Amino acid sequence: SDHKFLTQAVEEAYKGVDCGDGGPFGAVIVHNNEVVASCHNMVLKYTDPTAHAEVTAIREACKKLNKIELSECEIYASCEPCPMCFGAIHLSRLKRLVYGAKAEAAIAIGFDDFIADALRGTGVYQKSSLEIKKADGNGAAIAEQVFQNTKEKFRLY
Amino acid sequence: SDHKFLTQAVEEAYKGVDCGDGGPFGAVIVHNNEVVASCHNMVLKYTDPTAHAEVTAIREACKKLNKIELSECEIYASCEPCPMCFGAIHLSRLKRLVYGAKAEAAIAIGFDDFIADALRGTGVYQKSSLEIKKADGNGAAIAEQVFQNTKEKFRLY
Ligand SMILES: Nc1ncnc2c1ncn2[C@@H]1O[C@H](CO)[C@@H](O)[C@H]1O
Ligand SMILES: Nc1ncnc2c1ncn2[C@@H]1O[C@H](CO)[C@@H](O)[C@H]1O
Ligand SMILES: [Zn+2]
Ligand SMILES: [Zn+2]
Repeated sequence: SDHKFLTQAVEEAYKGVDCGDGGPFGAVIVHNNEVVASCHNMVLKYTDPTAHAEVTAIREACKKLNKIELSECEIYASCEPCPMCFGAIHLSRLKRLVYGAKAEAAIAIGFDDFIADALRGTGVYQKSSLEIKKADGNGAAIAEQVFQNTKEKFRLY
Repeated sequence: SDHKFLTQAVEEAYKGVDCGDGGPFGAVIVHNNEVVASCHNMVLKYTDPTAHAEVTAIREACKKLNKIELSECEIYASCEPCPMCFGAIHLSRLKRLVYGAKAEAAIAIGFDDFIADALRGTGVYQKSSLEIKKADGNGAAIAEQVFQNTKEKFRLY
């Protein structure tokens, strides 16, 4: 079931960049194989630098489920979450994170060098414990290729 | 001018607790010496765990200025910004952060141990550029007192 929802997140990334909402990033929040939220980056559409795909998905999932904790939910991100988005995932109490592409694939097309220490386990003060899965194989290749595929379709931010 | 805006952020923390919007946290974003945003934690009001005071102030300031970058603005936080909030401050490109109380003051009254390595200078993958000032003396006393004064007047989250 991981492949299906990572796929959906990647397609959200493509859709968001095509409609000009924001960058090529998508996020799907799922509750026991029920899609609670399906979102992409909305920084340009919302004039909001915090409206990454993961944060937008968290906001919509929490509003839909009428609670601020998503402890029985899981989040699929097309890209390895940034420090802000990983902090948001922590605060949301999401129990599992699956992500598609390494941050380096997004950095390679000119995005900021902005990587979450707590995700990679390189912090002194911030330590994470939530289950984290980096996809491999098919979905990982597709998720990594998103950035080369969308390079000329949007302005960097 | 720092003490005035830090005190306004602390005041926002008190207001947000009093009307039940969220926890005892405030944030004020100013452009030179004009307040562009004045906010407190809105997690309970919005059913949004990302609605910390700093994130809320960033979103409202970006709406007021009609742009996604705040490089000419500074932010005053009643409490040391969390990993999510410090990451949002990085993305928003605010040029200066002044914060009131160390995170340990909020941990002492029941909030999670959730500290930003990049703020304290122990980050490996996240390196910040912005000027950071920890208040001392009266501003620190006020910001720290926030937590003793409100310690059981709000619902923890
Ligand atoms: N919705 C988004 N989701 C993930 N990363 C994003 C997003 N928007 C911009 N980025 C940037 O992509 C890079 C790789 O994570 C970082 O510089 C980060 O700020
Ligand atoms: N609006 C807020 N602003 C800053 N810290 C907050 C806020 N709400 C909750 N906290 C928590 O306070 C603690 C100290 O930073 C952390 O656990 C953090 O998540
Ligand atoms: Zn992010
Ligand atoms: Zn925060």
